[PDB]
Amino acid sequence: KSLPADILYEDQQCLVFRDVAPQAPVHFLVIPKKPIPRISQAEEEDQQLLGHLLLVAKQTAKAEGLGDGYRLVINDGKLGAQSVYHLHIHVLGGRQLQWPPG
Amino acid sequence: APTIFSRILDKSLPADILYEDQQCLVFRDVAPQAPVHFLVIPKKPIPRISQAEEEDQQLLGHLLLVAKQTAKAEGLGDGYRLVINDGKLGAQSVYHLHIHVLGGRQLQWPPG
Ligand SMILES: Nc1ccn(C[C@@H](CO)OCP(=O)(O)O)c(=O)n1
Ligand SMILES: [Cl-]
Repeated sequence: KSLPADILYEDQQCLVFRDVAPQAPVHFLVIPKKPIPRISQAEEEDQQLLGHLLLVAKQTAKAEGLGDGYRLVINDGKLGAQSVYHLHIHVLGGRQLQWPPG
Repeated sequence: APTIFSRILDKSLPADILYEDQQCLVFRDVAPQAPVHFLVIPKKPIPRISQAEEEDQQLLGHLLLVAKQTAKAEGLGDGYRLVINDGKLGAQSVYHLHIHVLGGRQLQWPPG
């Protein structure tokens, strides 16, 4: 059960919030307000928005002290293990992430 | 300073190139972690996503659209994962920005 403070950032285009099931000491989520259901259904008109989401993710990673490194993840469909059909960019840090990435 | 990606870009190191335009290049990963594993890289030598800037917004969006379009062309219809690694903890080993696209198998959770 999350609190309003779990929203780390918001603007006209996107929301950033903590993952209530964190896979790392820091784990948050960047989503567009426009309900793109999955990255495979993004269209060319979404180019600037998609760019903005990545920029927001990295700015927030800095704000959350992920200077020693972090991982950005976007899941698509069943094989990507996408759990909600709204676009999510995962940002994970604060521990050594492994390889392969799942 | 120049990573091995500099050779892939100038074509001195042969690669299985899936797509190219003036802004980016797409090629198969030679150490694949999935049945399909390719990389989308900018031609602009951004070393890592933490060093991208506001004027790279459009380029970053373009990289994602190219990733998704190429995923389609590779038949990743049942799904796939996009990964960007930054720095040591992210397990970044090549310091030229690149998006991994992995598909053709079930991806697990957590993502590393
Ligand atoms: N068995 C392994 C071990 C390491 N790496 C390198 C990979 C993860 O460290 O590089 C991630 P990048 O810098 O985002 O390509 C690999 O490709 N295979
Ligand atoms: Cl997800």
